[PDB]
Amino acid sequence: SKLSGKNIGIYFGTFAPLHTGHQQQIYKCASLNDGVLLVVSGYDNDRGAQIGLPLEKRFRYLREAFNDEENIKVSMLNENDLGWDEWANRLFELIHHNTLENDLSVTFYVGELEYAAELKKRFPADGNQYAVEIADRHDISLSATQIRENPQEHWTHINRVFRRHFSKVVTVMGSASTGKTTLVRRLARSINAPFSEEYAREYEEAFNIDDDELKMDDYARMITGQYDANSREVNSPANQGIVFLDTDAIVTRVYAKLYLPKEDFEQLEPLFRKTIADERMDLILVIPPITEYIDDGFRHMEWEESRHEFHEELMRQLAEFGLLDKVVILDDEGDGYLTRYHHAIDAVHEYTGVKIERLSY
Ligand SMILES: NC(=O)c1ccc[n+]([C@@H]2O[C@H](COP(=O)(O)O)[C@@H](O)[C@H]2O)c1
Ligand SMILES: [Mg+2]
Ligand SMILES: [Mg+2]
Repeated sequence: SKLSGKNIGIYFGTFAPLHTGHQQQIYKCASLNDGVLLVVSGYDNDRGAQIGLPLEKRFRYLREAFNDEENIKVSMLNENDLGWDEWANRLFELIHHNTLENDLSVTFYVGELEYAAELKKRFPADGNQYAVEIADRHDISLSATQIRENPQEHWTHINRVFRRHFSKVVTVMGSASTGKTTLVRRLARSINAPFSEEYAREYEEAFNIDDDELKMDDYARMITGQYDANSREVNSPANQGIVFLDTDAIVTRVYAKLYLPKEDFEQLEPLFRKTIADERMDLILVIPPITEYIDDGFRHMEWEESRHEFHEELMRQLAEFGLLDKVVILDDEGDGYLTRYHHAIDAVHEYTGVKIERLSY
């Protein structure tokens, strides 16, 4: 799993994120050399680490993004503890370890004049021919900066592996037979967005059990099962920058506190914590209890009638996890906004920046 050929090229980047600018250059470099070593640099709290893409995560995403290439290897250049001399020691250590042959024609592709200048001073006498080539990376670096500043605006250019991280997430929460499913569908269809289904609905249909028949192990199953489903939408190739999620672990954790014995709830507690902590939410739409009884079709037999009891615990728990600043309650139909959906789609506009057409003048 090392790089073959004589003419090999070295390409640098912080890749925060990798985008079609880098890629278009990287593939050009691959057509001119027998092989290419991508070198990701980073240090704690760097520009990428401050948006949640530390060097390690960026390196793994790169390996995944180029898992397909016979002649492209991804390598890590750890710039912690730096003083150019030791930096170059590591860089040529990378080259030596990740190459197969001797008598190489190595071409560095560098974008800053300081780097090329300090690199030319330090070619070691190891049988290789070294050249440093300058590249105008202004447009690539500006693009990566624009992407971090507003990912939704430059979404199509973000490499798909990195899109996993930059997605806005809207989660709809509320007791059943309150309209969530109609709401999630219409919100997501408004902006050509993907959406998830309430997993408890699908679990209860596939396993043919009612709300009162759920035991602890069923809740356990619904936690990881709803998360997988939401994670599947977050990472969908249909995602354009915003996804909508029909409930999450908090919802399930509200039902579980309300209906499980204390001991059985105490036992799901670690899985609840781990799952809820892994949930990135940007906007939380809460549908409050109302005397409506929507019933899109399927009836949660028991998760009705005590809607206020559910809504109080739900708000209790949303506070417990410090999420209230992301929360918007759709308290309409007797409050203002025209409909529950008008309020919601406008909140989607406030929190994600997407344009929404008005119906009237
Ligand atoms: N289920 C959810 O609400 C939710 C929200 C955000 C991310 N995720 C998942 O967790 C991961 C987040 O990765 P980062 O650590 O890069 O943010 C993603 O791969 C995604 O699939 C899940
Ligand atoms: Mg991924
Ligand atoms: Mg508690």
